Amino acid sequence: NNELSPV
Amino acid sequence: SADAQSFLNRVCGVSAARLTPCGTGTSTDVVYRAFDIYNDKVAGFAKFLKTNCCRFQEKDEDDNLIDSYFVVKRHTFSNYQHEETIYNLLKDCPAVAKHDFFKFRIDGDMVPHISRQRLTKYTMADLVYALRHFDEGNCDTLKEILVTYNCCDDDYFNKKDWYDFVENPDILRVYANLGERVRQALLKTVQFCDAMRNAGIVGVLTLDNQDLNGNWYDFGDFIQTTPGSGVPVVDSYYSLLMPILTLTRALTAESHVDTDLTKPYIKWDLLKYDFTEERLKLFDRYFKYWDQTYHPNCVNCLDDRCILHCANFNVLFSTVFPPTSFGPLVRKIFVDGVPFVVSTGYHFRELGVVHNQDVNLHSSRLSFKELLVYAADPAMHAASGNLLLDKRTTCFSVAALTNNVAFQTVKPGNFNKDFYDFAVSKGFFKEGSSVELKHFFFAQDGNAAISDYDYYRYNLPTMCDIRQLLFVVEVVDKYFDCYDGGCINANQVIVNNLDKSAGFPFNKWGKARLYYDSMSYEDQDALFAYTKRNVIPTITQMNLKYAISAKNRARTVAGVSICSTMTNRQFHQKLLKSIAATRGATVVIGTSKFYGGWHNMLKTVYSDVENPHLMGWDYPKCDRAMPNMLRIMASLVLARKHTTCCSLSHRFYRLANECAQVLSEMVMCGGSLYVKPGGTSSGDATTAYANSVFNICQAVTANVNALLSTDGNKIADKYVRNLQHRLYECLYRNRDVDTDFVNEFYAYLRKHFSMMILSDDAVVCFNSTYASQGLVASIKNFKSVLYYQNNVFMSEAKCWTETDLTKGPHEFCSQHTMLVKQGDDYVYLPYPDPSRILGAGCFVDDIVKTDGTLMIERFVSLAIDAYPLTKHPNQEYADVFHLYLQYIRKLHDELTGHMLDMYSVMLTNDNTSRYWEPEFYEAMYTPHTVL
Ligand SMILES: [Zn+2]
Ligand SMILES: [Zn+2]
Repeated sequence: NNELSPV
Repeated sequence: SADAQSFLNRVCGVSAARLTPCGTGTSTDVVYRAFDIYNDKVAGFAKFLKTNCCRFQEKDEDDNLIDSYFVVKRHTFSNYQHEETIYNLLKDCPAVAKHDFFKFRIDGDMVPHISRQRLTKYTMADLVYALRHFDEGNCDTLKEILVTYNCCDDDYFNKKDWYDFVENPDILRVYANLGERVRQALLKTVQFCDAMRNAGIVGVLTLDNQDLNGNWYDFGDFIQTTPGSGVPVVDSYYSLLMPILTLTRALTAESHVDTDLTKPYIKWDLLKYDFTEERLKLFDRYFKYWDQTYHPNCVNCLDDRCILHCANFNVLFSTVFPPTSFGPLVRKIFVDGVPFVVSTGYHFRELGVVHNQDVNLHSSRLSFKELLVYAADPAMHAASGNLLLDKRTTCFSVAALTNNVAFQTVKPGNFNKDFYDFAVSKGFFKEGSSVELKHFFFAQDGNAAISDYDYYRYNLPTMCDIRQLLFVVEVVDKYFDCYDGGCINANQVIVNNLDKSAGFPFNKWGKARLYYDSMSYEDQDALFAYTKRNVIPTITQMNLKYAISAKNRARTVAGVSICSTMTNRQFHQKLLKSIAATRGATVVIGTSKFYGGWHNMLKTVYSDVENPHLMGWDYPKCDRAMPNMLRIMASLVLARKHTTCCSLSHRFYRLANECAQVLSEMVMCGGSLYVKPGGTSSGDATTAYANSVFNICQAVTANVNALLSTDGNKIADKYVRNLQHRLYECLYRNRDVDTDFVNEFYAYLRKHFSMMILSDDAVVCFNSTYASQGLVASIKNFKSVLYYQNNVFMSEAKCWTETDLTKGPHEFCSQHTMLVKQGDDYVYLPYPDPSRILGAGCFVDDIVKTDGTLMIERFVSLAIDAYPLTKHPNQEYADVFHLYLQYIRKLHDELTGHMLDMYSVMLTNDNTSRYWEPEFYEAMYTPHTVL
């Protein structure tokens, strides 16, 4: 799990 | 079962695969794997537990298990649709694994499954984690990986020390059997980036989404844009992987004719030294989507953070090019019509090509400083020598300056028989005693200097994690923040002793004094100004030491040239003097142990840690094994004080001079010239301070690696969890410095991990409950860091831990500690090994002993060293101090006796008795300085 824009 | 067997043959698609379950029915399979996570509440690179997967292994004709797996997974219907949408746009790339989407009913309801076909057992994250967190106590994954790809056999590990780099240098060969897989994976990653750009897809690439054949999967965090405008994010993929590219030598195929390992090597012409277009081609072939400017020649870099970035890529690319193209660049000039051969530039492995700015071809009679500069160069010495082929060593051999080879030996010591007899007559050296002699003068034979020089084979080219290093460098700089430096003039320089050697060839005509007298202040200033626009390479000489020790290996020092030393002093002395004048800091160079100093240092390091323990560690082959990237970094930190006195170009040329003079220069060993691969040269003007910078750097990186490899779902304190989340962003998501977080992390380190540093010796006081939870570094973290960032194995038998603070560190600077009562207050005192003191008494270089009446001050000094042993509980230890006092009295009586018998001179005993009474020696350890 590695996200672009978590917030 | 009907369900299990129907599931098996549905997993078997239209292909022809003979599958066999991995110990499961229709249920998932749980494993323990390395992941790179960042999801708004947890971040890091650590081993988690993988839960939702069913694995089937594949068979071949002869019913044997093969390294192919079908990995199926159940998830929610919305993820199924999204991943199927993304795959159909990417299905045609050859770097994408084959996916199969179907629906199966485990109960009255139907659930969707995604099957990936023909993966390997491990991924690219498992290998990187295994090599960056090495522990020989449990290394199952690394051993399995090595045997499954034919790097070695399974009985290779029955050898002991099979992993050690210094013992068993053969392991390097084993690790070089993985390079081609890594190269293939890189090429596939470039293809996948191109496909993502063309399809219009945006996402971050992680190492656990690529297997060891080079294929990609797991498109669940991707999103879609218009075709031709996709953007892949590759920052943590490449940075986490960089250290592994030099350990496996992944780029060895680039030195063959068609990048094929079954063909001969490329044949370059010997006159070529540029290779600037080859470097750009390599960069564009393997790092196409890394979006920061690369300068093949670091003379075009913008600041010192830029230089580190580009020199790191240069370290890797320079391994492809012939080794004879590196070093000084020479050409022909004319003086009064006669031709010379002089150096006009340099070709560095890390920095590229540098050309001198002030070179004149036609000139009349030359001056004093020009003569100095031309006599210092190796150009004329090497051009007029013989060709040499030295098969005793594996280093690069240049020339032989004469017609004979020299073989230098080391002599034994001199025996002081009177002191030994006096000691024997007082009950010393009996059988079963706890005091005995183990410090001697060891002798060496003819081929001892060359054997010692060949220890530079332990210096290897090393690539760093660049994004991790750029943060550690900012933290290391907070430690060197209370000092001031800058340039000084020739008339402000202080030299301790002017009767020491000037080096080669200047030691033919005098000592250093001769050169500080002949040169005026305006001559020295002009020489200093010349080195801010030009490079002057020099020659270092190797000298054998003649001293007392406990082990029988020859020791050597480097004598550096006067030209290098004179200018380095003017560049660095103001800062070096400022560090040595400070009390209460982390670096404790300049503080004395007398008059209460030892106590003050210990109380400062104890500070106010909460559950304090004490710790000390070891650096194997410290100066022969230091990677070049960390010596460069150490130089850049000391030069950050020159923000007003020097320009950017001036600073670059000073760095280039330092590298060409004390990092990879010509060394004269015997009467021949050799090339130094790297490492530090103990004997340059900034040795101990650079060692301090290096030591602090390794400690900071061990703490950073400890904190990020911890499962953040199990950290109870929410403040320490927010700190872990911010460390990851500042390493792999932020491109510029964040000064608020650098201050915060630096304070956290000064509260829980408190250091005392002296030029690679250290003591640490640390919070014990934080270290057990992984929040602070331990001895195992240091061991891991030294393995992948230093190329050594640290045995934990040379490290110590202490859980009681009323006993001071086990060892610091060869001293022990004891808490004694001195006039109403308890204090810490240092003491030596009794063997060292007695050996200094018994073995010496002639005259200096074997007649004590000629030098009685030697024994007064040795008694000052030995005084604190009177406080020891063991009785054989206090006898040492009393033996020294009685021998001093005996020598004084014997000396006054001689003068009266043969001559009639009568000596007086005025204020001499003080030397055989203990009050003179007690006052050296009491808190009030005298003199
Ligand atoms: Zn640059
Ligand atoms: Zn300056």
